[PDB]
Amino acid sequence: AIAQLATEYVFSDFLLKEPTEPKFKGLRLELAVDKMVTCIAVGLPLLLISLAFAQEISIGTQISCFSPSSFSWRQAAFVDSYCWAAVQQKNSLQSESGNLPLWLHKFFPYILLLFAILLYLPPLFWRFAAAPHICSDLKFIMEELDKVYNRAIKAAKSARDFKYPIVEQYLKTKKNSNNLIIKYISCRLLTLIIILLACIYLGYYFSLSSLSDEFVCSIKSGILRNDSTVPDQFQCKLIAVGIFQLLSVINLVVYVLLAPVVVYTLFVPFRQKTDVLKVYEILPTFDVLHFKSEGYNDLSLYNLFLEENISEVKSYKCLKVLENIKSSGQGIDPMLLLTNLGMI
Amino acid sequence: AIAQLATEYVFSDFLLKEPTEPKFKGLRLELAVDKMVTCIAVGLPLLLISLAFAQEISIGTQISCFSPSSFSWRQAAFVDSYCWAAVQQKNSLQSESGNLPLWLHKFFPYILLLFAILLYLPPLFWRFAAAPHICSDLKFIMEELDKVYNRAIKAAKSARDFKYPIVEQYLKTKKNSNNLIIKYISCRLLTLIIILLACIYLGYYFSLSSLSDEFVCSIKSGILRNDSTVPDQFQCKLIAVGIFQLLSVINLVVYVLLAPVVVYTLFVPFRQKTDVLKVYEILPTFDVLHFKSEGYNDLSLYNLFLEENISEVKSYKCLKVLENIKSSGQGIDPMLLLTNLGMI
Amino acid sequence: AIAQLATEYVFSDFLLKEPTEPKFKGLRLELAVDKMVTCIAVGLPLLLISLAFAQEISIGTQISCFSPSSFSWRQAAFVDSYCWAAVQQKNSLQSESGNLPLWLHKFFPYILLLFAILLYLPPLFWRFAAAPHICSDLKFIMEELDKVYNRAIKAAKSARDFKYPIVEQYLKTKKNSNNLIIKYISCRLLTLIIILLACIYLGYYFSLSSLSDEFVCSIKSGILRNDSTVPDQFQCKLIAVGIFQLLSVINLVVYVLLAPVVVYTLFVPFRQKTDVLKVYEILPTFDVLHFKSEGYNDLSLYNLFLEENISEVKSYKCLKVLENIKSSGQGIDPMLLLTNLGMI
Amino acid sequence: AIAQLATEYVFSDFLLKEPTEPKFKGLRLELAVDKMVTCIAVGLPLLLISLAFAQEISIGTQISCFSPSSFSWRQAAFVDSYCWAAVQQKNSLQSESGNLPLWLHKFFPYILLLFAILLYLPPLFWRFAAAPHICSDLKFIMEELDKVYNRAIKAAKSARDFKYPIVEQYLKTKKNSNNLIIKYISCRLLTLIIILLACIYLGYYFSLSSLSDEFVCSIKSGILRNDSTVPDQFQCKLIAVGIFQLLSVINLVVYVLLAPVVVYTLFVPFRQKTDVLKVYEILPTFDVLHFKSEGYNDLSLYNLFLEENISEVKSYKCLKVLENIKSSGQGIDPMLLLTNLGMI
Ligand SMILES: CC(C)CCC[C@@H](C)[C@H]1CC[C@H]2[C@@H]3CC=C4C[C@@H](O)CC[C@]4(C)[C@H]3CC[C@]12C
Ligand SMILES: CC(C)CCC[C@@H](C)[C@H]1CC[C@H]2[C@@H]3CC=C4C[C@@H](O)CC[C@]4(C)[C@H]3CC[C@]12C
Ligand SMILES: CC(C)CCC[C@@H](C)[C@H]1CC[C@H]2[C@@H]3CC=C4C[C@@H](O)CC[C@]4(C)[C@H]3CC[C@]12C
Ligand SMILES: CC(C)CCC[C@@H](C)[C@H]1CC[C@H]2[C@@H]3CC=C4C[C@@H](O)CC[C@]4(C)[C@H]3CC[C@]12C
Ligand SMILES: CC(C)CCC[C@@H](C)[C@H]1CC[C@H]2[C@@H]3CC=C4C[C@@H](O)CC[C@]4(C)[C@H]3CC[C@]12C
Ligand SMILES: CC(C)CCC[C@@H](C)[C@H]1CC[C@H]2[C@@H]3CC=C4C[C@@H](O)CC[C@]4(C)[C@H]3CC[C@]12C
Ligand SMILES: CC(C)CCC[C@@H](C)[C@H]1CC[C@H]2[C@@H]3CC=C4C[C@@H](O)CC[C@]4(C)[C@H]3CC[C@]12C
Ligand SMILES: CC(C)CCC[C@@H](C)[C@H]1CC[C@H]2[C@@H]3CC=C4C[C@@H](O)CC[C@]4(C)[C@H]3CC[C@]12C
Ligand SMILES: *[C@@H]1O[C@H](CO)[C@@H](O)[C@H](O)[C@H]1NC(C)=O
Ligand SMILES: *[C@@H]1O[C@H](CO)[C@@H](O)[C@H](O)[C@H]1NC(C)=O
Ligand SMILES: *[C@@H]1O[C@H](CO)[C@@H](O)[C@H](O)[C@H]1NC(C)=O
Ligand SMILES: *[C@@H]1O[C@H](CO)[C@@H](O)[C@H](O)[C@H]1NC(C)=O
Repeated sequence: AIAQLATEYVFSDFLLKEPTEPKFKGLRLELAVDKMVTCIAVGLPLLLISLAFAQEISIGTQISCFSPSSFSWRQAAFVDSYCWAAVQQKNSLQSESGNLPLWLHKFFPYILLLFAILLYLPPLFWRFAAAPHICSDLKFIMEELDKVYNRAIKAAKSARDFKYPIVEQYLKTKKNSNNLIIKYISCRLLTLIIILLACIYLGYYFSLSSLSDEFVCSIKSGILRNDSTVPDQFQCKLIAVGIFQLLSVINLVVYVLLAPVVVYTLFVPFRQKTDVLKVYEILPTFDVLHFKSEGYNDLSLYNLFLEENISEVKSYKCLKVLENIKSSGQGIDPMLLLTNLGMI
Repeated sequence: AIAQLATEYVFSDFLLKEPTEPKFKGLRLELAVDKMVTCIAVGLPLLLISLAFAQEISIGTQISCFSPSSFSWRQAAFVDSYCWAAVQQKNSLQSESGNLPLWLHKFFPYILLLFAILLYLPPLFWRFAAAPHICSDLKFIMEELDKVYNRAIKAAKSARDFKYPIVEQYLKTKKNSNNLIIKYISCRLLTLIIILLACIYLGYYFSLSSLSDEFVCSIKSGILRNDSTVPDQFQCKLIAVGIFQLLSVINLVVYVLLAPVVVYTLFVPFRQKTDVLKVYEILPTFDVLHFKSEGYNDLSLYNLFLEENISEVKSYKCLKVLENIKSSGQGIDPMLLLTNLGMI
Repeated sequence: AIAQLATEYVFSDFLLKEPTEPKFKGLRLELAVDKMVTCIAVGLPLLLISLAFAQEISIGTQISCFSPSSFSWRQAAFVDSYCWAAVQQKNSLQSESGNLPLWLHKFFPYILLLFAILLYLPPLFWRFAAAPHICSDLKFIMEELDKVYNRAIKAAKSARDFKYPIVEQYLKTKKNSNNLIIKYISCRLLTLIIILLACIYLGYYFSLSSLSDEFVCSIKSGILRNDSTVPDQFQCKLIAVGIFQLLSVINLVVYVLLAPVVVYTLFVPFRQKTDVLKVYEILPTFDVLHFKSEGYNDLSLYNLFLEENISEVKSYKCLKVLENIKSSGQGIDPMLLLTNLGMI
Repeated sequence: AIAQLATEYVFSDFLLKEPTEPKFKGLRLELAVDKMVTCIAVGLPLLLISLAFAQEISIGTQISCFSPSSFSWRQAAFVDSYCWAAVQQKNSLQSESGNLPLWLHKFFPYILLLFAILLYLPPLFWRFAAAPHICSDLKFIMEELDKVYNRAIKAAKSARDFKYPIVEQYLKTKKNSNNLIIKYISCRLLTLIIILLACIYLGYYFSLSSLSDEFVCSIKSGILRNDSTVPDQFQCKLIAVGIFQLLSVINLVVYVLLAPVVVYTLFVPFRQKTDVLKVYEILPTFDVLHFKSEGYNDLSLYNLFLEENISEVKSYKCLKVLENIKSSGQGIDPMLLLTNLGMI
């Protein structure tokens, strides 16, 4: 039913499932905006496919040819099925709009499924190629941040009663390499191109005259070519073509609204803001150097992933509340850190 | 069946599922009134869609055109399907009420699903954008309250046998920022606007003459335009239109009753009452300062979320019972706190 | 099938599911009588809806109009569907009993579902508004009782080898407030009113002549108004109306039997008997004062909830067996308590 | 399918599910004979309902009226559905056996479901009212038996290298109260009465002439009353009536065989034999006094429940093997108990 389809595709965790494995425990591995874009671009065409053939919206068979009254039920069924299979056969049918509109009307669900698959492909390539590496690197970075926070609080407590910036060096090295950012931009660009092509196709499909679904059909090949009792042609109409056009314009609207989001996603350096690591600069055990901005490198992408999935880090949360309290400046950062006692 | 739909949509945890993740363990992340509003506004139109096409209420096909007796079964089926697809084609049909009523009668399930999706969108935006931040902040606040309660009871026990207000400073800082409250008000306002538009549409749909479902249909395009055996027109009726109107007025009543709730929700500062933190003011380790009221800021929203999901805090429950006992004034707050022995 | 519906709605845990959350572990949060009343009042109309359209009891379509023999199958189907949709349209049909009986016959499942939803609403309001508070308070009370029992047995063992009545003070304070009892009485009263209205409706529906299901139908609007081959009217009958009346009288009987139960529930103070706390009065560490009776206050409701869900408390069970043994008076209460050794 | 129904209702744990809660861990809370009686009396009529309308045994529709050849398919369908709905309407039909046989033939599944529900009601009342109390009491009794066994074995080991009969006093007190036994006897008696009424109904249904399923039907009310082309009456037959009678006699046989079991159950004191507590009399720490027999009191019912669900007690099992070995008398009870070393 329509409501069942809605529950499956919008109100359920459709493509929102976290990786089912212990390797990525709590790691999104995909930005929220990218996940939203993929979920829409994939589950919208599927939802429209399901809707267009819902038991309520669908009168019945997808084509009716209006055989003569003399024709029996199965003769008329032969006519309808023959014309359905003959939309491909150009000789059999003669339609003013041509044969491409008939092909599109017959295979619209296939085309929507193709677009959905093509849009799901780049996210899958990301999750299967560049996701494990960033997952491992980000897990190491979070562990290093937790360890340095613990060491700093232990030092503060000892004072009240190595020291090498490994994480900073690793981030600096990431500043050079750009394979991950190149893959990310390539997959986003392919998604954008697929969306644009889908918009072109949907606009063309919705621009039809709405009468191209009606085509003339001739069961006059073979032994029936010179038969007399059979009329030379029939009036066939492809039902649900109006529904297809409505859903196609809906998908076109959604995709044109979505494309600016993908374009904004492509410009990762601009998105790289609100320095996540700036909060850690007040730790004595952490060097006061952010050095993450203004670069078409994997460093900006790692900064984005950190700003996305750093809320799970207790040390980061503690430092963030310390920073927020520092806005008033009533107290002192080391005193607040010592009082917090948030090692684990 | 009707009962199955009821069990799925009203008697089950439809959209009442808690976040399936360890990050939010026991945190609602959504006020009870907001959750009720979203659940109604989403699962009502879906329930009505399912009901309108239930196997019992539905006589059968959604349109019957009453072809002549001479017409065969599949000729009549062609007529019915053609008219179903031709509700869009204005030339084919001539109805007194126009063609918009026919469009609405055909696509009412789609319109209800659209309203449900549009009403579910703002809650989803909230849960995916502003929910993680408030979850982390509120978890930190609850942990700080538990820790300060434990410290105060330990101090009392030591007396019987830092001290910095970090949580108060954090709340004071939240008094300034307003991004969360702005997002909350924006999503509530969008929900209200969607509800009002849905009410307008449902009132218009229910105001129809009830005879607009009957339209005249002409299969007279193409080779059949000059055919003689076919009548110039047919009498088609869209079945289930009365059911659609009944369910639409039901949804209109529900939404007009719900809109005052959304308006009351928009006025969060008025809702900010029954100070949750007032109970903690009797703790020696906690400063006697509430400072949370009369502000279009995130502080009021945080106060609401606390008053919602603070019952899970053992320290808060203990302080609440101490406060309630203090109404008589027979005993002493520190003595009762020491006797309680409710560290964990 | 009928047996499947029975298993789902009477032999299964339909609305008998305990709260699926760790917050309420073993707490009913709903009295047994109230749960029985809600389960009946909700799952009876749903069961009757399912039964009335069971594949065995149902001959087939819900209306047959007996078109002339000259009419084709789909002409007759058009007639039947038109009349089904025209039960609303007063002009189309002319029935002796009127049009309200036809509306009721068509929408009886909707009306039963409406009554079920309206009866499920007050229980849901209770469980979502007043259940968390009573759950927290009752959990605290049980924990306090366990702690005082442990302290008393420890004192007795020490003798053989604070002391403040916090729980008693909390109960005394609950004696004043009445918001929970007011909500309980309001929800019970609304349930009673809904049940009475349902009884009125079912009595009216069952009082019909049983021939109102037969109505005269006229497909004579539009181009067919002046058509000659079509008869001026048809004889239509709404099938399953007898089944609807039978099930409606069954529901009426059940609801009239149930209403006295709801009225008895409304009088909570009378139900407040068999003092649960009287057993704890023999503990040296517990003050000898019950002070819970004869009040339209939340104290009586809390006493009811205690008498309901106190069997899970080992200390209460031990004190109950001590009390029962004290009926003979052969031994001594402190000696029996010491011998029991039931700390945990 | 038939085999699926069999698997669900006889070969599966239909109504044999243990209470899904930690409160009753391993406690039957229902005697084996009572559970068997309830399972049969409930799942037999449901199984017969399912069988009577199985896709294999069922030819098709439940009534066929044999309309004239001139009648079209949907005219005949109208006739059949009209007569199906008119079995209630006495004026419409004229049958030699009357109208009650037709009512019974139409609503036999409803009557079987009613009997199943009425037979399931007393067991449900028991499980929801008197089951928690007996569960708590019996758990306490088993814990006391385990503790006294442990104390006795510890004393024996100490000798080789309070003392109050709390459980005996509790059982003696149970000797007085009779509310549980009264409820048990009342529910068993209601089950017996329901079974007898079901037997009466099934005997009456099976005693029919087998031709009462054939009734004369007249679609001659309304505009068709004076119509000429329609015959004055039709020959309608209610299919599956023979299957209903066969299954009804099967259920009658099962219920008459079952009723003696219920009568034997009612006489609980006679069932109270094979003293379970007699084995514990050899323990030095346990007083040598059974005092459980010859009483219409809850003590006999508790003895039955003990004899039912005491096999789970390791101490009871050890004492039972000691008793069995004592039949030969080769050894000594205290020596065997010391050698067993079965504390836990
Ligand atoms: C997904 C991508 C590939 C879709 C590409 C656009 C498709 C949908 C449409 C839009 C415009 C279309 C073209 C419009 C006009 C003509 C001229 C005609 O004589 C042959 C077909 C041809 C050449 C069409 C082929 C298909 C076409 C290119
Ligand atoms: C992503 C955005 C830009 C998509 C917007 C949809 C645009 C591309 C659509 C809307 C209407 C469409 C046109 C409608 C009709 C025709 C005439 C046909 O003989 C060739 C294709 C052509 C010229 C279409 C090309 C694509 C088109 C211009
Ligand atoms: C969800 C929102 C967009 C719904 C907006 C209201 C819709 C349902 C209805 C209510 C009143 C309607 C209008 C009423 C009157 C007219 C004048 C007519 O000559 C053209 C259509 C037009 C202009 C209608 C368009 C659709 C309309 C605006
Ligand atoms: C949220 C609340 C205010 C909704 C209440 C429903 C209101 C808006 C509905 C109920 C009846 C409706 C009117 C019914 C009939 C017409 C005539 C038509 O030619 C234009 C629209 C118009 C004028 C409708 C406008 C909207 C309307 C006034
Ligand atoms: C659930 C509640 C609202 C149901 C209320 C009772 C319903 C079922 C029935 C019972 C008696 C009925 C009334 C009986 C008589 C008349 C007089 C007639 O000229 C108009 C309808 C009217 C006024 C009926 C309206 C509907 C009615 C009130
Ligand atoms: C909860 C209890 C009291 C419900 C008992 C059912 C009662 C209320 C039912 C049973 C028969 C019913 C009556 C049957 C017939 C008519 C005639 C009609 O023109 C007006 C309604 C009226 C007068 C009904 C009113 C309600 C009624 C009296
Ligand atoms: C479950 C219980 C209520 C069933 C009771 C027995 C039912 C099945 C049957 C068995 C015998 C039957 C009775 C036999 C004879 C007559 C005399 C006739 O002129 C009216 C019906 C009446 C009075 C029957 C009513 C229904 C009846 C009582
Ligand atoms: C539990 C045991 C005793 C049930 C045995 C079934 C008995 C009660 C059945 C079997 C045959 C039945 C009888 C068959 C026929 C008739 C004639 C009818 O006009 C009145 C009922 C009457 C007289 C039935 C009464 C009940 C009956 C005697
Ligand atoms: C049909 O008859 C025509 C007559 O002109 C002939 O040319 C043609 O070959 C025939 N077709 C078949 C399939 O026999
Ligand atoms: C139908 O016949 C008419 C006669 O006036 C002619 O004008 C029209 O073109 C014909 N239509 C078709 C589709 O051949
Ligand atoms: C039907 O014919 C009658 C003849 O009196 C006329 O009044 C009426 O307008 C016609 N109806 C239609 C819909 O053409
Ligand atoms: C049918 O015709 C008879 C002729 O005697 C008449 O008495 C009766 O009222 C008519 N019935 C209807 C429903 O018009």
